[PDB]
Amino acid sequence: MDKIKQLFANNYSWAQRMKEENSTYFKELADHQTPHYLWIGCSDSRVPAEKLTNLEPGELFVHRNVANQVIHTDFNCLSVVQYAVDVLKIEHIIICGHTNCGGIHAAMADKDLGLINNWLLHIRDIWFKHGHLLGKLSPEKRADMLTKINVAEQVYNLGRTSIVKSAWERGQKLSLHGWVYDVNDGFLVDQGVMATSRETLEISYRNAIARLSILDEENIL
Amino acid sequence: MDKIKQLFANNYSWAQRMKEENSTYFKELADHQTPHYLWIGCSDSRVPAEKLTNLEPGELFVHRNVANQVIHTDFNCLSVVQYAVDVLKIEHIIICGHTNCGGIHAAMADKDLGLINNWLLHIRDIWFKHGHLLGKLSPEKRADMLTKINVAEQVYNLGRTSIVKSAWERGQKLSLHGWVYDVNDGFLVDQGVMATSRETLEISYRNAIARLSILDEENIL
Amino acid sequence: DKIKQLFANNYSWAQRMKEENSTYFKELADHQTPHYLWIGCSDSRVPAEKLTNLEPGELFVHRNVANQVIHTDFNCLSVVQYAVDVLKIEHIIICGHTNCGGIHAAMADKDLGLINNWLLHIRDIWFKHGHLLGKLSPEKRADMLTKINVAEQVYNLGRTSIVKSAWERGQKLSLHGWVYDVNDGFLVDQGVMATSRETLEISYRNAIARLSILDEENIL
Amino acid sequence: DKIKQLFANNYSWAQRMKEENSTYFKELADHQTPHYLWIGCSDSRVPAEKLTNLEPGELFVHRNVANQVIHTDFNCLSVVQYAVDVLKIEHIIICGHTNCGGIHAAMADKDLGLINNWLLHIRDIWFKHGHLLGKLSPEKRADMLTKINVAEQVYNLGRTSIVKSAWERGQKLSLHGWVYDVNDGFLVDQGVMATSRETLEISYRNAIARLSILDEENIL
Ligand SMILES: [Co+2]
Ligand SMILES: [Co+2]
Ligand SMILES: [Co+2]
Ligand SMILES: [Co+2]
Repeated sequence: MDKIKQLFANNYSWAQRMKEENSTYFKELADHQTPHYLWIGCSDSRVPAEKLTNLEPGELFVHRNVANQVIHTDFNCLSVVQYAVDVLKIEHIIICGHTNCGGIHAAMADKDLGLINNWLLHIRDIWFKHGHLLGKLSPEKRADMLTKINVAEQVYNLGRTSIVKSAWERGQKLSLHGWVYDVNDGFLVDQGVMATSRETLEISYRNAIARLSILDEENIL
Repeated sequence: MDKIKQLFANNYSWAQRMKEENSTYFKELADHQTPHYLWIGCSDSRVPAEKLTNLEPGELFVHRNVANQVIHTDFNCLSVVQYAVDVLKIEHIIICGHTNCGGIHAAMADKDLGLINNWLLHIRDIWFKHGHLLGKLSPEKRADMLTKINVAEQVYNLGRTSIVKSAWERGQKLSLHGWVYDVNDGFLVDQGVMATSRETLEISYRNAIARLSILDEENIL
Repeated sequence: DKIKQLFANNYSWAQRMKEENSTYFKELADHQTPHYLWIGCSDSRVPAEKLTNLEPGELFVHRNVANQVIHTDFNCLSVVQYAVDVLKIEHIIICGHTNCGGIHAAMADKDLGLINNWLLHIRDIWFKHGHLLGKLSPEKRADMLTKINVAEQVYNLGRTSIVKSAWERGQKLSLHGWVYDVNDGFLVDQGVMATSRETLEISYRNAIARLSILDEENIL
Repeated sequence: DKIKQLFANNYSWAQRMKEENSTYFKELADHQTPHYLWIGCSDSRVPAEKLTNLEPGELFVHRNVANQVIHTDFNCLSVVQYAVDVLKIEHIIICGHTNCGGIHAAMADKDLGLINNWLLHIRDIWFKHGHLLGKLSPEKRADMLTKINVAEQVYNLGRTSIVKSAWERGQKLSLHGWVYDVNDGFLVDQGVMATSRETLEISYRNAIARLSILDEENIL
């Protein structure tokens, strides 16, 4: 209103300032025609992907949804992956989770929020998968563990899609990554699930969970 | 590989450089706990939303999919909207399209791409909706018109979801926007579909199409 | 109580069968793989087995509100890819019905909740033919929409990557769109019938054109 | 040819009915609104009408591969919200079947295409019970998975916002999970039966525990 009019003014000021400087930005960008990374992050979008990775303009192909999920039967996410992998021939897909995630917390609370709750049931199913692990943890540290287990689970989901299986069976080079950053520092931490094939997917996911299962005593009660 | 290791180095360099400067960035961000805008853009993600709008960190709630679609029965997009509107109480949803869009072009070509084609059928259905308009145009200008008609159609879809209808029937303040930017300049151009209610949705969408239907003769053959 | 009735009915039926030495279950298992995919409405007014008098297990069945093949519905598309790629079914039939609650719900202004999102595809279809349906007597609209809806769903299925790929590799696959009137149960072809991309384009445009000729008793 | 057969059968059937002055269509229309939602498998080995001997139009029906209620499937959730919110159906039944191709497909290593994504939910379910199913003789696994799958689907439906909201507002809604053996057609309750969140939690955990006791003839 005031806000939208501002936004257009902000934008104009920027775009025009880019003209009055014949700015290479839109030239540099158009030369990176095709992205090299598919980035699956959360709609929370706290610290922008472009800022975490400092990749140049147009390098990232991006999907965001609530709590950075790759649901087995989500047409939306799968289309993005199939297009990225089969059409764009992208060789890295990054799933990025983040701490203090609204979806993670909502998946965890009892409030019935409406339609989103259904979306969040998959995180709840995951929470239950590692219920022993998570109840062996401090209530105020659970959201953070769950965020990481989530990322690891989402990578495992990604690597089980028929799109990714079929890209690997057919020879394509494709690596899967699962990372989290603390919103207070923005350090990307690899969660351990990294696959370039079906066998490394399974070995890698089992190892990551095993690794997540050794608790620092500053996490236990 | 080399690329991923680089990314982590880039990221480390950034995050650490943010420490050695006790940088307010992550403090400022955490004070914008809740977003004020839902931004539905394309996974192409050419010019980042944060750069178009120059909004401060954490202000945007973001969804991206191929060709910035709001499909009536997409659980993924709808969850993002229902969460944004009902939980986050966001009062502006922006659908942003962009020129030279990979999905737009793919929707337009005959190549069978696999799974993504199904996703793109909705754009094809739209292309057919304005077939008279678009065949009354220069072949090299069609993708650009289709990009804009798309945005306008997606806003019209958004404003017809039960989530948005029900937010309006129940008194909530919610405005819908549909914009495109040229990837060569980044000027956000409003496409005319702007609604704050069901009646302004319909009036606004009819007017936008009517307006799109008057051609400059530098667009006609 | 309602459930107790249903277990009882079920027991009476399945025992009536065991003690009779019923060849039914035996005969059902000798038909391991179906030959038709039938995509119908959840209203399911008269069952596909009654309409088609097919041998048990010949039908692979998907039902959803108003018998849609929505471009991006994982569920129906999963059913289709499995019937086509895996089960090698060579006939997919979409079958509407008159007096379809799904069709009536799509046209009413009422705000019903989540199902309205599902039915917005129908509304998009009603708009594409708003001229025709608008040249028509409003009380006859639902029945025309029932039929147009079926024709669009066949056009939709014919355009799925799954069907196109089945056709590009020589697989024999044909698509059908039928409606039956709930008052007599007769299966009426709606004219869209495809065995290929080209035949899909032609009968579709043909079906619509033939649907768009209104009887002057209904014309506005 | 296969289609000509089906129109012929259909004509013979619906005419047999008209000339007989069949009370069937009349009686069908006096049952405008169904009372059960039935979520079944597309394999559709024996039809819900045969299993339940219900009066025509009592069943509102959704079928998909392996009878799933997937948390985020618009299609099934559209069927459920419409049966529950709009049609006021007070019974939702999920019904598995033994010798389910969907269940067999989920367990096989084979890469079948898009349908494998659909079946990954089943695999997640198989893993959740991999201990139990792993304590079990491999050739008996599919039948146990058929039954566990049904129990998880009821647990899934019981957790949808739609069912929870129907329960939070006092609406009478109960959920059922049944399996029938394709060799005899008997409807067997799998123990998860819910009329509320609390009863959902208890019978679910109860059903699994009772499913997890293996007959020593099958124990590893
Ligand atoms: Co988040
Ligand atoms: Co684009
Ligand atoms: Co119907
Ligand atoms: Co089955």
